[PDB]
Amino acid sequence: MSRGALIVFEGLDKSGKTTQCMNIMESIPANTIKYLNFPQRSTVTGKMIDDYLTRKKTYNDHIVNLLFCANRWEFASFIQEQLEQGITLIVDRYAFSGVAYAAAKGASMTLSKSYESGLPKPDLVIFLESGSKEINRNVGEEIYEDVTFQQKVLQEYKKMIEEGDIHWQIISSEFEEDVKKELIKNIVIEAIHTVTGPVGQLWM
Amino acid sequence: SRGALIVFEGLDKSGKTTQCMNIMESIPANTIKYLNFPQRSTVTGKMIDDYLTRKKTYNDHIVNLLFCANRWEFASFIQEQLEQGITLIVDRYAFSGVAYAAAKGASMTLSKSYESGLPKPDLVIFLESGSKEINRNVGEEIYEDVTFQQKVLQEYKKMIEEGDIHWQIISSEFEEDVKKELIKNIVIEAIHTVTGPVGQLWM
Ligand SMILES: Cc1cn([C@H]2C[C@H](O)[C@@H](COP(=O)(O)OP(=O)(O)O)O2)c(=O)[nH]c1=O
Ligand SMILES: Cc1cn([C@H]2C[C@H](O)[C@@H](COP(=O)(O)OP(=O)(O)O)O2)c(=O)[nH]c1=O
Ligand SMILES: [Mg+2]
Repeated sequence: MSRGALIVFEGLDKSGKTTQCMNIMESIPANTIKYLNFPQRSTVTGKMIDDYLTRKKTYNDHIVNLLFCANRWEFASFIQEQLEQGITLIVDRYAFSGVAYAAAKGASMTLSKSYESGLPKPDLVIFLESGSKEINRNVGEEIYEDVTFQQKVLQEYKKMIEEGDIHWQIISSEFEEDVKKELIKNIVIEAIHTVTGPVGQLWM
Repeated sequence: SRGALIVFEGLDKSGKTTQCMNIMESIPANTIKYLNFPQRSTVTGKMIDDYLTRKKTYNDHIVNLLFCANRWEFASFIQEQLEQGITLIVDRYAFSGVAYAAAKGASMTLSKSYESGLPKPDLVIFLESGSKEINRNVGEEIYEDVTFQQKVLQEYKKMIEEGDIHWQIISSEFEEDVKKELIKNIVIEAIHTVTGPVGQLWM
């Protein structure tokens, strides 16, 4: 009824989403909103994923895919609990990143979704488009920062946004940083003030 | 001589845990450790327990994945113990994962690709189940269903066939003392013939 809102930020690498989360966190009542990032590096799967992303260890595509997904499931209760307590979660990447990136590497879009099926359903999923100055920002320091791979990931994101069962909001890359900041700031506080009812389930 | 990775498999109520403890008592507690899957001390381990005892539900795909990730959380632990000379007695492993996922309808090939890369066991002891064991599956936990167990056994056999890993089936016709002694022996024998590096399962 007056639960917190579950707001997710999605986007390619270098889309500036991490920066947009900081902004929102700073422009909202401290003791009523938390930040949550995936992969969540404070767990064992989280550290294995950190080892894979930082080149210091390899795993088959399938295994990383499930590690990322299990990583999220470890927090399915944490998320649901916070929301029921009135705490709003600003989530950096969620099941959508998982599906987009897995499918970009070759996995089935639909099989991937069933692995995220049941996770707390976001109320809003803000996608930060990245222009060609941001797309070519991927020098390649982490394992997923190539150029045609980022374009294949972009395609998967599009398929999902075009399904329509999830309330997405795309913020054009063409806004000025100060405008982007105010745009997001207003839609987010709006979601916090009006969010009601129980926490739904994703893709079920 | 590194540690031997010895895995125990079998249907529900087959006496796995019992035999695994029998080994833990008859062998020098120092060079041997017990590892139980699902390892219920982790966050995924507890979600698995809640699923098994019907406290929570998840799609089949999610349960398959939790079990799998649950083993991967310990993939490094395992490999580090083997090389430090410690032998691992493991209650259920990758084989349980594929056998139970497939009985539910998953592709065995796909299931195996998720276990692909874990430390390869040096010996897998399969505890065959008799009528008494089979009948002990009365629905207490979510998979203890006689007819479901039968299809899990089909998956187990399918894997036994592939001449990949080293399997040993222990007859359900042996009595407790001879059974305990037999396993104690193939296990002791296994610990002392281990050579080469730790392999990779279905790589
Ligand atoms: C959450 C998630 C992230 N990823 C990738 C996105 C990034 O390439 C990498 C790190 O994500 P993240 O921690 O958000 O860092 P960044 O600022 O680069 O986005 O993990 C997946 O492949 N699958 C997933 O499920
Ligand atoms: C390891 C594993 C176990 N299981 C099931 C086997 C059992 O039905 C259940 C509990 O196993 P376990 O904790 O070993 O107890 P027991 O073998 O006596 O039943 O977990 C899977 O379905 N997949 C797996 O990957
Ligand atoms: Mg059981």
